[PDB]
Parts: sequence; structure tokens; C-alpha cells
Amino acid sequence: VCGIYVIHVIYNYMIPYYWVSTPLKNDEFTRLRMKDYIASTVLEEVYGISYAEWGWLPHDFAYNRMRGLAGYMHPDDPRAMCTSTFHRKHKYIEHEVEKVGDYHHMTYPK
Amino acid sequence: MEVKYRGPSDDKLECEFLENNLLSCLREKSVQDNVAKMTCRPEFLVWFFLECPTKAAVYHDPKGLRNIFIQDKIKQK
Amino acid sequence: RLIEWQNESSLFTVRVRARQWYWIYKFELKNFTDILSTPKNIGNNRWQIN
Amino acid sequence: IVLTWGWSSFQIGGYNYERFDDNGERRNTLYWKLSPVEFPQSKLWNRPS
Amino acid sequence: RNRYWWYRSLYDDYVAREAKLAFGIAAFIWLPHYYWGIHLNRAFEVNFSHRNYAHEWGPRRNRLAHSLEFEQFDMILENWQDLEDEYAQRGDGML
Amino acid sequence: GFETVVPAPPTRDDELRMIKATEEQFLQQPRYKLYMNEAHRIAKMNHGDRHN
Amino acid sequence: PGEVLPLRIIKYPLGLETIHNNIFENTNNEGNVELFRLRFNSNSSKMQHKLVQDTIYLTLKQKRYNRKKVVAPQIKYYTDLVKYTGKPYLSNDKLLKQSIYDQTTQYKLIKKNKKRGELIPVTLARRILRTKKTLVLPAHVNITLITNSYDIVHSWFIPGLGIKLDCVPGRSTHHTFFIDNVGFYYGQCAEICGRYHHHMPIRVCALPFEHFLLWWNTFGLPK
Amino acid sequence: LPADYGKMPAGYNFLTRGKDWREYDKDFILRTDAVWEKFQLEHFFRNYMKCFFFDHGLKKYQMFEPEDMYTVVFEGWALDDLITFPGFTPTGRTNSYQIGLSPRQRTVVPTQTFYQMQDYYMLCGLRFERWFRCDLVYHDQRHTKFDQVKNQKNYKTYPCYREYYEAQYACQDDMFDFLMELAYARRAADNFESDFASHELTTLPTFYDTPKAAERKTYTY
Amino acid sequence: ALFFMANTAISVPSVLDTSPCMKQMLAYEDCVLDANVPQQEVIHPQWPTIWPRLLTDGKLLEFDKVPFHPENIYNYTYMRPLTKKNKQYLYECEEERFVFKACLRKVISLKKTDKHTSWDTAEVANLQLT
Amino acid sequence: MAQTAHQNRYQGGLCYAQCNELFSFWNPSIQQCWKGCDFGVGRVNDPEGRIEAQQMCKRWAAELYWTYKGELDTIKDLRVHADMYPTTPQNVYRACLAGVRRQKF
Amino acid sequence: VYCTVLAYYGWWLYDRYYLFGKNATQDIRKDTTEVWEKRAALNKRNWGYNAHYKPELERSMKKVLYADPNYKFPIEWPERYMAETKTLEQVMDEEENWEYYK
Amino acid sequence: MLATITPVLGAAVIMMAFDRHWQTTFFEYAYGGDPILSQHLFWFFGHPEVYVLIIPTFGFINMIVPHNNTRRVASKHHMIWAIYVMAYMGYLVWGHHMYLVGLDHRSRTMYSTITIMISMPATIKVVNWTLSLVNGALKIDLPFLFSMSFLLLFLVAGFTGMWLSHVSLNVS
Amino acid sequence: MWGNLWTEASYQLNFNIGFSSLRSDVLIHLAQWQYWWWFWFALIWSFYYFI
Amino acid sequence: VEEMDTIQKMNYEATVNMGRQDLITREYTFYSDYEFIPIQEDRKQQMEDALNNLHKIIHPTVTQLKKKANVQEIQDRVFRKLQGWEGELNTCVFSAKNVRDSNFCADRFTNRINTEGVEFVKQILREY
Ligand code: HEA
Ligand SMILES: CCCCCCCCCCCCCCCCCC(=O)OC[C@H](COP(=O)([O-])OCC[N+](C)(C)C)OC(=O)CCCCCCCCCCCCCCCCC
Ligand SMILES: [Cu+2]
Ligand SMILES: [Cu+2]
Ligand SMILES: [Cu+2]
Ligand SMILES: [Mg+2]
Repeated sequence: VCGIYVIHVIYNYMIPYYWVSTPLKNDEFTRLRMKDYIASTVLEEVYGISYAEWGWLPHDFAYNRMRGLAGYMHPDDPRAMCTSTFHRKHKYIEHEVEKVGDYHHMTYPK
Repeated sequence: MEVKYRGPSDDKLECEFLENNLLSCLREKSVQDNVAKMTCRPEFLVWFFLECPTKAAVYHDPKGLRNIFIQDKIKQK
Repeated sequence: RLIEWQNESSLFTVRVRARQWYWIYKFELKNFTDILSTPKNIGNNRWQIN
Repeated sequence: IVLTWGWSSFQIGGYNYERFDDNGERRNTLYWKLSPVEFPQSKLWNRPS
Repeated sequence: RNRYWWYRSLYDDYVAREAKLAFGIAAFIWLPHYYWGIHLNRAFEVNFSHRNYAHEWGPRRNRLAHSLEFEQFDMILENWQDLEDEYAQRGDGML
Repeated sequence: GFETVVPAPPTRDDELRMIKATEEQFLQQPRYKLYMNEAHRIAKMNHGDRHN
Repeated sequence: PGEVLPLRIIKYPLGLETIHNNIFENTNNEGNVELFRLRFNSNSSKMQHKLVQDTIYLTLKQKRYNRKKVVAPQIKYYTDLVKYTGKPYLSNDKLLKQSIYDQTTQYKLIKKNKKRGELIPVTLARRILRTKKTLVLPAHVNITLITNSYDIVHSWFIPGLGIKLDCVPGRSTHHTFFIDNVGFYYGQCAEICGRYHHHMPIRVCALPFEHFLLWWNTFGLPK
Repeated sequence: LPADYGKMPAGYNFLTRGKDWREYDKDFILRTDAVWEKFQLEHFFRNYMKCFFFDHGLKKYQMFEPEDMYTVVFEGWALDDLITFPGFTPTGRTNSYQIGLSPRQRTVVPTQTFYQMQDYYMLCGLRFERWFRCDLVYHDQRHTKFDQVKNQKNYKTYPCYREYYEAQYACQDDMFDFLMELAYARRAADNFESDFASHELTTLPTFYDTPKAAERKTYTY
Repeated sequence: ALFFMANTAISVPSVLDTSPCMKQMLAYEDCVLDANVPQQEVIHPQWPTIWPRLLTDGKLLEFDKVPFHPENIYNYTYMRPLTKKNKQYLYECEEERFVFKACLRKVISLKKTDKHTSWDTAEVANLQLT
Repeated sequence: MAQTAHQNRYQGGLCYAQCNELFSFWNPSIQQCWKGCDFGVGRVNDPEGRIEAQQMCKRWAAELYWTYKGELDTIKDLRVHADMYPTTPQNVYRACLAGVRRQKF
Repeated sequence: VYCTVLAYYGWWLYDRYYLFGKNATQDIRKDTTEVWEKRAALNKRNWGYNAHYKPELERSMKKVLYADPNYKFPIEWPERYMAETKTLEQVMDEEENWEYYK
Repeated sequence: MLATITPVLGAAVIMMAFDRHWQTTFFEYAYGGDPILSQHLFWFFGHPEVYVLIIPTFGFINMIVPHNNTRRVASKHHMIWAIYVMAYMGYLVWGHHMYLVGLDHRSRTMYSTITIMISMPATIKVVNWTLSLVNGALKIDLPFLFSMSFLLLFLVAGFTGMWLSHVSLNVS
Repeated sequence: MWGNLWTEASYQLNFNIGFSSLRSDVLIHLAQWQYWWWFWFALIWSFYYFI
Repeated sequence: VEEMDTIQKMNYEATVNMGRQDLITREYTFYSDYEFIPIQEDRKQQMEDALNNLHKIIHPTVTQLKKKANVQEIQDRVFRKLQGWEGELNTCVFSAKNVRDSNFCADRFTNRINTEGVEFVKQILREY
């Protein structure tokens, strides 16, 4: 398990660090985005919200839902992609939200 | 928030200040702010009804308000 | 999930510099405008920018 | 010593604190619906940490 | 299951008697902890509900109080304007 | 390095034809070729074929 | 080094602005968009002027509380003429009343001998956590804290918020900051730094945006 | 309903003076505790928006910066920096609103180039380098064609404003000062980076390095 | 994890809003937001009387302001009188404004009397116990 | 997909698959494309629902980034490419529109 | 059989990730047009667009005004969050020359 | 473990001496150096140092109990494997001493996962001690009582240290 | 103190046994987690007792 | 310009001072620098006129191209020729002895732009 974790780390964190070391004439931002994406975005993040009921009560879940929708507002964020949606009701019981997509503001859950 | 409780002050000087502001606002707004210089501060109006219940009750009473208006007119000549 | 990876989406920025034995907090000029442009929840969860 | 005290003392303490001391509330507060809750005891004092 | 397999799985050592006697006592020592944890969870939920209400309806009530005070001023202003009209009729006999 | 005429945004019929073409091309991928869905996928697949 | 050569042809960058779908920032008087620029060096010996510092900050220096010698009365001038001199004290009913006591004597008696007890709250017993300035921030919103250090590593440690940001020299570390309640939190330095490692306190006040805006317009905007 | 229903009558003053308010009693519901709750409203306001204190010597409202309980209680006699209370809003209206995050701003140099690192030092250098290129283009035209003009008739926003603000955001003032020293050293000599750059001759080829760069991109609705 | 907390208090509901005229206030505020008026003073239903200059010239302050200089459009918003479009789309919100003002006046007319024996235990009726 | 409707991209269906195929795997525009798939669920087939979905995309772009009133109405080319990143409201709008186009049913 | 089940689960994850388009295309063809239309109708949400005031008051004038198909709002909903691109003089001139429909 | 880790600490302190007295700017950010490298080198030495401090005491308890209980230890091979696994995994957990210095989140996740997984080799030791304490001929001795005190202290210390790898708690 | 709004958050007494304050979400989560962490030992604890 | 308030006066002073950086630094000259005869004002105006004439030709083509890549490619293709000519001009002006030599070099550069530069630009634009 430890060796698999270390190999996974070196695959996407160590070696890709050496791909770009000089300013690039063509699509420099594209290449830097590629290097960063294969490292910054990890799978676990999605679970971190896909099972948010394991520690978030209903009301805390509602508050953290609005907080997460605010904090992941920026569109240019590959980590926000591959992250389970905050437009969801609490599995146990939902108080604030009556329907998933019935809002008065697009970027606010109410 | 942990807001503590404190009742209306009814302080003499504070209520005199708030009542002077209220009289200025009444005189200004009774003519749709046609004065040369308007000194009314609307926000303090709110505080007049939060910390001077006795004077607010006097102003609501028609006879008390009539007396206040007569005295203010005498003062303004 | 709540205290990390949200630098891009912040209302405004404060700089904390730790000189020896006292702190320095810097508000940049742009912050001023960032505080003027703030949506407000008015009515039934409707947001307005003035 | 091993079982009864280490598994009931803190619960008894919290129950007595809420029952008698009102969980140590600073009572001079205005609106319960707008005030933070003084939580009952939650850090166990009968565990080493 | 398999008694022989489960009686020497733990490093060929036998603690099955103490394991068997552990369930009966362990079935009751967790009740005070569980009930007080229920109390604590309810307190946490109530606090989170209060946080949501103060975040949402906190600002709204202050505006309602502001409008109440402005409406009191409006009533006083209507009466004051009626008095001003009367004084406009009675130029100086009112005083 | 000239440029070509940009057609107007497609109507619903053209969008439906595009969706049909995309799904038909999706159906053609062999299950033993593990290429993820991405812009370069088809290109990669072509490359892979030639490489093989 | 070398020289500023007599002529330089400079390519105007394209696409730096997308405000109204225009990729040509510059246009000459004839109305034709410009792709190139000519820069000339008229004077070959003069120095080149230093870049003017555009950056302007509101800087709050939070240091430990300094002991008072005398309680100076509140004095307001018309200039150089005392318009109003007073000795205000904040009463228990939230009024700045006129004090009939000697404020210096009260200060010195609190300094000398103040009543204390075993179970005394941290609110009423502040000896190492006192500063002369407060960092005021809004609540229920996102603040990017850029942490850095002038000389050595310090640790901005807020126990009430349960956070600690390591201020490291040469590292402009960006942290997200969200406070979900109205709260006045004290804090300390949690990285060994020298003489006054213990006496390096922090005070952060998270307030609702109306009160934060009042503080910002009254104490922040005037710089 | 008349065809002009909803049209504001000419000379409408929005005035409610001398109006019968007994016709609206069926358009709202007040619960039995409305009298109690009203008081609570006032109470909360009187103790929540009252961050200022009336002064008898000045006979006016004053205030001070946020202070701890120990200083407010045991140093109430020794108060410093008292400023006359100016009001929450200039016009006296209400300001008690719930806030949120305003829309983001366009990015010229993305943060996602170096986003795995919480410390923005390579990103700071990259953004400052891009701004310095833009400045080297426009630095001497600023006082004649841009923000620093004498008259507002010829006022134009400096083309490097966004890159400058991004670089300022990514860098602390110390590192920004270091980079400004470097920028001065390179602008005194007029050192464009293209005068020295040759590393593209020792870089591996990429699909983005094709001679026909405009035709490499496939556009699709 | 799955059942680490061993219990979740779903019984405690959201705090019920029992404010006197909150519904009318929110309705009026939504209606005013529909009008899309730059002036914020219109949020209060009493604006025609508190700030009558909004209907004549818009001068609400006697040059005692700090909103910076009139360099952009988003300046001196309260120093801008209501236009014909703003006045029309505010008149469309007249009935809700009147209902809000009537609710406020009725609430003001409510006085604490000696027959309110349940004043000291009004929290229970206010539904503060969950 | 914190801003979208589904916990995982597989619940989005064919529309999310087409959005993935539209952009490179490191491009965050896909998420915006996904939002298009959310806006045109019951609207694509309705002749005015399509216009409503495009208006929803315009509002979404205006809310994510600061925008000017005419800015999204004067876009010369609404086509997208693989390396189009949501750095501007125009790019957000284009990605959202492309997602709307790919929403069958 | 434990190894076989683990291998099958791993292959299922790999196929789900890598053949998303093919799987979704196959799933879209398992139901007829009517079923998919019903499902799409059930999942139709406004998402916060054009969430203007909905008059609940019975005597509200805006209730009848909104029932009118020819009613024009002062500004389009997507334009309520866009910065103005014209001068204040132009804005005031346009608003003062504005005339109400009907 | 000491043979592996000693040169790293020696190099770090020699670099510190050169930086102090020759102005080599090894740990000065202004012209190339980085202060974080010093923490990396020192803690790469340091966590194995605490492990080499603690393991021989594990050896001490494993001899007294079999001596006084008149029976074989529960499983000596598993205890040896547990200490060897702790030694091998002590080289990949030093970063838990540097959570807040601004490490990349991948590094923090790696360090936290490997540090939390230390609890499994350490639980093997406790289970083996408990199983070695049963079903035997017990002779109560002062070394035995000291071993029991060690057992209690180690239990508390190990649990508390395991809590410290919970990153959110570790920040506070 | 900010007016009658007591912005103070700690109120931590001497001989304090737990967290300084529970007015922040992180510390509330940690407190609940610690309590329930101590809940899940019963059987194991009981087992050792008998041993 | 005299009548204004304090803020307007300060802003005017700031705008004036931001333009006198060339005035303040002209006194601080270096002895060891390699001086050259600068390009005269009339030659500067002629060179700028030639550049504007070039911009006249390219304007419809670049404003009718909807791709930034094509416009950047057009800019790069012309810039290489212009940079070669600029290098020739810089060498021949730095190595100039009198104003006659500097005028000769500037005239040669302007004539190159007006004779071959326009032809090269036209060929490029026809290609696009
Ligand atoms: C030799 C001494 C020693 C030992 C053995 C350990 C062992 C462990 N340590 Fe410790 N540690 C130090 C000495 C030691 N440590 C020192 C000196 C520092 C200071 C460094 C500095 O200044 O920063 C430090 C710092 C330190 C930190 C960083 C704290 C901070 O950054 O300042 C962390 C967590 O990241 C940590 C964790 C651990 C863990 C998980 C173990 C694990 O190996 C523990 C393994 C034990 C178990 C996990 C099994 C427990 C047994 C049970 C069956 C549990 C059940 C029992 C009950 C519930 C009571 N240690
Ligand atoms: C991780 C493991 C932790 C524990 C490991 C072991 C080490 C610690 C061992 C502790 C041993 C007990 C010490 C305390 C003893 C007193 C208990 C106490 O005060 O608890 C506080 C608790 C709590 O008291 P409290 O209600 O004041 O709570 C504190 C309240 N606050 C915090 C708000 C101030 O009190 C009780 O539990 C009282 C009820 C129990 C009383 C039991 C008396 C009878 C004892 C019988 C002994 C056995 C039978 C003998 C028969 C003889 C026949 C001849
Ligand atoms: Cu320090
Ligand atoms: Cu320190
Ligand atoms: Cu360690
Ligand atoms: Mg440290």
C-alpha cells in the first residue's frame, strides 16, 4: 500500500515538475495547466462531499452548502470540476431546500 | 450573536439631542425639504424612538404635539 | 473541504506580515472597490449589486 | 475503578451541570433564536487526553 | 462459525472466555454515553439552526425595526403637517 | 493563413444531427480500447492504431 | 548597461483586453489600428528614472499594549486653542459621562492591586494578550490572507478559530479565511522567534458587514 | 379593468397623507405575540446597532475602534482615540443586509498554471514577468495616452492594469519590491527578454509548436 | 464514518420566523427590486416623506457626503432624482407598499397592557423550544 | 462539478459525455458545459425553451464574472475549441451555450 | 472467487471511467422518446433565472401586470448583473424619454 | 536507522555552520536558498530519531513478561515485523512535523496517510503484550510492575500521537 | 465588547479542561468527533477488564 | 487652471509631476557612456509617417480577421523584416559622426520602409 502510494505521488507530483522549466512561446498556460491538473486535482476530493452527511448535520450541511457554493464560485478551477455537487439535499432530512433547482439567485442555494 | 440587554436610556441630554434632531427633521420634511440648508439626520430619528419612550409618547399624544408645535413656532418666530 | 482550496473565490484580501514581535496587516487599494461591490440579500433571497 | 467510573462519571457531571448550573450560561442575553448555544459538557475529563 | 478457527486466530492464544463475557457487560456500559451524546448532538443541531437563522433573518429584523421607527416618524409628521395647515389658516391666533 | 466563413449557430435540427453523429461515433469504440472521453481521444486513437 | 539604442520597434501586445471583444488597444489619429511602435532615445547620457511606486496600502501595526503614565484628557481645538477639554469615562449604561474621579489614580490602582480569583475568565484577565490595535474583518464571507514574514518564521495562531498560519520569509502563502460567527478572538505567535515570542499577541474581530463597513469608512478609508 | 390600469397617473406624489388604513387589515396577519415580538425587535436593535455612546461634555455621539472586554471594563476611564459617530450610512437609510461573494474578475495570467502549490512564488514571478513585458511596451506613453494624462479628455486605462493587479495579488510587498528592483534594472537598459531568449532552440517539440498555429485549433459550436 | 455520530437530531426544525410584518417587508422589497431603481432609500416604504427630494431634484445631502468624486456612473446614487421609468415601476409597487405601511402602523398601535399575564413566559408561545 | 446538478458526471448522461469530449481533460470549461446541460433539460425541444436556456447561460456568465451590458451580445464567434478556458465571461457563455446545444431531450 | 470479484469490480470501474460516452449512448437508447421527455420534464428546474417577484397579494397591481403578456420589465434578467457601459447623462436621458407600454 | 539518518543531520548542521560564519546563504531566500530545506533535512533525521529512542524500550517489555509469566511471548515474529514496519515507515512520515510550513497538499495527504497507518503496527505490539500476559504462571516482580506502568504510559502516548495526525486537529 | 454586542468569544476560565471556545465550526466538529470517538470503545474496554 | 479646490489642485500637481521625470533625470548624466548623435526630430516624424503608412495598409485586413492567431502571425512576419532594418539603422546611427550621417541613415531606413516594407506587407496581406 505504501509503495503504491509513493509510486502514485512520484508519477504525478515529482516527475511532472521537470517537464516545464523555461518560459514557453506557444501555449505556455496550456502546458502549465496540464502539469498542474495532473497533480492538483485528486480523486478523494469528490468523496469529501459525496458523503458529506458523515459529520454534517442537516443545518450545518445547509450552511456549508451555501459556503461551498460561494467558495467554489470561480469558474477557472479544475478542482471544482470532479467534485460532487453542492446542489443536493441532505440525505437524512433537508430543511432549507425544497427543490434542487428552485433558487432566486443562480450562485446561491436560496 | 451574543447581544446583551440594556433598556431605553431616557437620558436627559441624549433625549434632548434626539428631540432637537426630531424637531429639525419635522420642520424640514413638513415642507418637502425646501429649506436653504437641511440639517436633519434621519438615522438619529430611529434612535429617538429607541431611547426616549417618554418623549415619543408625548409626541404621539395630540395635545402634547400641539404644545410642542406651538412652542417651536414661538421659538422660530 | 471548507478551509482550503478557495483562494480564488474570496471577498477580499488581507496581507499578514510577521515582523519580529509585532504584526502588520495590509489592505491593498483594490480592496476598497472590492468592498463597494458587494451583493446584498434583499427580500426573498434576491441579490442586488449597487 | 476500571468500568463504572470511566463510563458514567462525565455523563453524570454534564447532567448535573445542565440541571443545576444551566450549562454556565451568561443569562443577560436578548433573543434565544439569535443567540449561540452554551453547549453541555463535551470534553471528557475522565480520559487522559 | 468455525470454533477452532476462531479460538486460535489471535496469535494462537485463547481469550475466548473473556471475549464471551465481554459482550454482556459491554451491552450496558454504553447507555449513559449514548444518551448524553444524543443530548450533545441535539444541542449542536440547535446551535447550527440558530447560526442559520442569525445569518439569514438577522439582518432582516434590523431593517424591520428601522422601518417601524420611520413609520412612527411618518405618523408624527402627518400630525405636524396638519398643525402646520391649521397655523397657516390661523396666522397667529393659534399661538 | 486565411480564414473560412463562420456559419451561424446551428438550429435545433442541426444540433440534433450533431448529437446523433456524436453518439454514433461513440458506439464505434471497441470495449478493449481504453481511451477516455476527451477532445484528443479520436486523434489519440488514430495514433494508437498507426502505432500498433 | 550598453545603451538605450536610438530606435526600438516594439510589437503592441494583442488580446490583453477582452472587455468589448476588441484585440487592438491602440489606434492612431487616422483611425487605423496600430501593430507596431517606434521608441526613440533622444538623450544618450541621461539616467533612466526609477519606476514610480503605485502600491498604496492601509497598514495596521499591531504591537503589544504600552503602559500609560497619565490618563490624558480628551482635548479638542478650534488650532492651538482649547475648544473643549473633558474627562470622559464609559459608564455601565453605555454613556461617555464626565468623571468625578481621578482617572490616573484609577489606572494606577488597577495596575497596583486588582481583585482576582481562582476561576477568573480570560475575558477579565488579559496580561499577555493585550494589543493597541485590532484587525477587523467581516463575518460569513471569504478573505484571502497572504501570510509572509519580514525576517524569520512566525506562526499566526488563533486558538478560538482553531487556525494557525505559518508566516515564512520569502513565502507569500495564500490562505482562505472564513469566520461564521461574530467574534473577538485573541491569538499568539506559535513559532519560536526570540525575546518577545511570548509577548506577540493578536486580536481579530469578525463583525457583521454593516459594522465592518462602519469601521472601514471611519478608520480604514481615511488611511 | 381600464386599458390604462397600472399606468401611473400624471402628477403622482406617492403621498399617503390623510389615508384610510383600515382597508388593509385583511391583507396581513399578525400573530398573538405581535406586541411582544415588536418590543424584542426594538430591544435587539437598541443593543445591536448601538456601537456608539452619547458624550455629555461634547453632547454628541462618539465611538472608538473595536476593543476587548478587559479594556472596555477596566480601562473605561482611560479611553483613547474617540471619534464622533458619523452614522452607518450618509443618507440615514438601513445598511443591515446579508452579503455574498461578488462576481469574479477576468484573468490574464491564470492561477491554475501553479495551483497545486499553496505558496504563490512561481506564479508571482510569472505574473510579474508578464506585467513587465506589457509595461516595457507602454511605460513611456503613460503620461500622454493613459492614466497619467493632464486632462480627462484623453484619459485611457493603462493597458497593463489587470496584469499589474494580478501580480500585486500574487506577490507580497517584499517580493514585489525585489521584482521592482529587477524591473528598474532591466528598464534602465531597455532589456527586452526577446533580445536574449534562445532556450526555445533547446526545448522539446510539441503539438503546440506547429508552424501553422492558427490552423491547429478546431472550432465547434 | 458511516454511523460514527451514532445519532442525528432531525427532529429540531429550522427556526421559525415570527416577526410581525416580515412577510410584507419581503414582498415590498422584492417588488422594489423588480423596479430596478439605483436609489437604495426606496428600500424603506417611507421614502417619499423621509427623502422627498427623491421626487424633486435628488439632493438628499447638503454636500456632507463621502462617496468620492462624480467620475463614474456608480456615484452619488442618492444624489440622482427618480426618473420617469423609475417612478412608473415604483408606482406599480404601490399596493404592497401600502400594505406594509398599514402593517407597520398597526404594529405601532400595539401597546403592552396589564392583561398580558403571559409576558414573562412569552418565549414558549414564540416557539423558541426545540 | 460543485456548481452542477449531479453528484458524479455519469449521472449527467450523454450530454455530460459530449461535454467531456468537447474539451481537453484538464480544461475546466467542461463544468460550465455541464451547466448548459442543466439549463436545457426540459427546454431544448421547446422553441422558446431554447431561447430561455440561452438567456440562462447569459445570466450565469454575468453572475460568475463581472460583465458589461453589451459585452455578451457582441461576440463575433460563438464557436469553442479544446483549449478554451473559462477565464472570461465570454468563454463561460460560450461553454454554457455549447453545453446547451448538446442536450438531447 | 474473491480475486475474480475484485477483478470484475476493477474492470467495471475502468470501463465506466473510460467508456463513458459509449455507456451513455447505450443508456440513452434503452428508453423511447416519450419516457425520456417525461424524465426531462420532471428534472426541469429554473436554477434561479428570471426569479422576479411573484405576487401573492390578491390586490397587487403587479399581479395583473405580470398576467399581461405584453408587460416589459425595466431591464432583462441577465442584464440585472451586468455593469452599465454608458454614461450617467445618457442613462438619465434615456430614462426621462422612456414611455410606458399600454 | 541511525546509520541511515546520521549523514543527513550532519550535512544539515554543517550547512548551518557555513551559513552562519561564511554567509553561504544556504537558508536565505533572497538569492536562491530556501529555509524550508533545513526543516526537511532536520525532520528526515528527527522522526527516525524518536523511533530509535522508543524501539529498545519495546524490546525491554518483551523480555520481562515472558520471563515472569513462564510462557512464550504471544508471537515474536509478528512483533519483529511490526517494529521493522514502523522503522521502514518512519522515513515517509517526517512531513507531519511540517504540516503548516506550506507543503503541497499531495505531500500533506501522503504524510498524513502514512502517519495514521503507523497505528496498525503499533496495535500489533499492544495485542501481543496483552496475549503474552494471559494463560501462564505469573511471578510478580518490580520489573513486571515497571513494565505495566510502561504499558499504560505507551497506550496513552500512542493514542494521543495518533490524534495529532488528524490534520484539522493538528492545525490547532 | 462592541456596544452591547459582546463580540468576545473565549470566556475561558482558569482550570479549563477542553477547547478555548466552541463558537467556531471547526472546534464544534472536533468536539463532537472526540466525544463519539470515546463512545466506540465499550466492548474493547470491557474485554480488557475481564483479562 | 488656477481656480480649483484642494483635491483638484493636488490631482493636477500629480499629473504634472508624473510627466517631469524626463526633466528631473536629464541632469544626471554618466561620463563613461557611449554617446551617439540622436535621430533628428524631422527624421523621427518621417519614420513615424512611414509607420503610419504601413498601418494604413494592414488595418482592413487585421480588422477583418476574427482570429487572434492570424493577427499575431501577421504581426510577427512583418516584425522580422522591420527588426532587421532597425538593427541596420541602429548600427549606422550609433557609428555616426555628424548629423549628416544620422540623417543619411534615418533616410535610408525610411526609404526601406516606404519602398520594400509596403511591398512585403502587401504580399503578406494578400496571403491572408
Ligand atoms: C520516541 C518518542 C515518540 C514516539 C514513539 C512518537 C510516536 C508517534 N508520534 Fe510523535 N513526536 C515526538 C515523539 C514521539 N512520537 C516528538 C518529540 C515530537 C516533537 C516534534 C516537534 O517538536 O515538532 C513529536 C511530534 C509528533 C507530531 C507532530 C506534532 C507537531 O507538529 O508539533 C505528530 C503528528 O503529526 C506525531 C504523531 C505520532 C504518532 C502518530 C506516533 C505513533 O508512532 C504512535 C503509535 C501508537 C499507536 C497509534 C498505538 C496506540 C495504541 C492503542 C491500542 C490506542 C488505543 C489506546 C487508547 C484509546 C488509550 N508526533
Ligand atoms: C483511560 C482510563 C481512565 C481511567 C483509568 C483508571 C484511573 C482513574 C481511576 C479513578 C478511580 C475513581 C476516582 C474518583 C472516586 C470518586 C468518584 C467521583 O467523585 O466521581 C465524580 C463524579 C461526577 O461528580 P459531579 O456530579 O460533581 O461531576 C462534576 C460536575 N462538574 C464538572 C460540572 C463540576 O461523581 C460521581 O460519579 C458520583 C457518583 C458515584 C459515587 C460512587 C461511590 C461508591 C463507590 C463504590 C466502590 C466499589 C465498591 C466497594 C464496596 C466495599 C464493600 C465493603
Ligand atoms: Cu513571533
Ligand atoms: Cu514567535
Ligand atoms: Cu515524527
Ligand atoms: Mg512550527
